[PDB]
Amino acid sequence: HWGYGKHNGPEHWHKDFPIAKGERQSPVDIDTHTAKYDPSLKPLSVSYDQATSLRILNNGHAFNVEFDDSQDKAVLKGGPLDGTYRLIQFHFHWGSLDGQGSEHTVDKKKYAAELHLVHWNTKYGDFGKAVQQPDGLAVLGIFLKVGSAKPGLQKVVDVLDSIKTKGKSADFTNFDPRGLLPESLDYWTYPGSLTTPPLLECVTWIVLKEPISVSSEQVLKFRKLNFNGEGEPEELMVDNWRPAQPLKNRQIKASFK
Ligand SMILES: Cc1cccc([N+](=O)[O-])c1
Ligand SMILES: [Zn+2]
Repeated sequence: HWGYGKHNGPEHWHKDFPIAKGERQSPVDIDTHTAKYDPSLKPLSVSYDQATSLRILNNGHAFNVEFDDSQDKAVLKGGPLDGTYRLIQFHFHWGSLDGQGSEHTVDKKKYAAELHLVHWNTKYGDFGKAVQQPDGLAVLGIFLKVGSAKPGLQKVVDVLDSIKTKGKSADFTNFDPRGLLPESLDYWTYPGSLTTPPLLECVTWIVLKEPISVSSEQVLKFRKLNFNGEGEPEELMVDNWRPAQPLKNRQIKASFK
């Protein structure tokens, strides 16, 4: 099945998921010189004070930190969005080396990693219904650069030994995702897709301009994870990023001058 090797990576996905060659695929390169400032965009409203993390899972593609999304406890609103979007999970994409790992790029620059906070539109009732709608999801994307440690990331890093291989989970309560945000909420936005199969064109992307800093040590721990299951040949979970896709007939809008 699909993955990030030579034989099963991004360049193969279209055979099982033809929407891979669609009109609104993600990620994309963000050309900062052609993204136009849109004064009509609102500030983003990130309301995570009541968030309830539950569990962390290695799904064989990344690790997901999952939240209780049975009520409006951690929500994203404002920005480019109409309505209310509930946080379901976050996860990262990262590289084998610090010079690659992000999915979005900025003037062709690749960051060491990218965080995706995934939210679904409450008007559709559940996640599975939301991903069938063009405005079903809002994903907040945050770039990671290597420098100073991110203190708020360390709780995640330190549990990763317990979910080394595909299908392992661990309890992961009381984690505050506010500790993963940069200072500024300035953003770019465009309409796109999930970046993994099934590649559904259901996402309003909100990509923050300001990266967070993580330490080399932190990212090194991500790279100790495995794609494989327990007692299978070890294949390090690295380079779990889809490259930039054609922008096609889209505009990327900036919230800031
Ligand atoms: C399959 C799946 C599920 C949730 C989120 C994403 N995504 O952001 O690519 C993909
Ligand atoms: Zn992602």
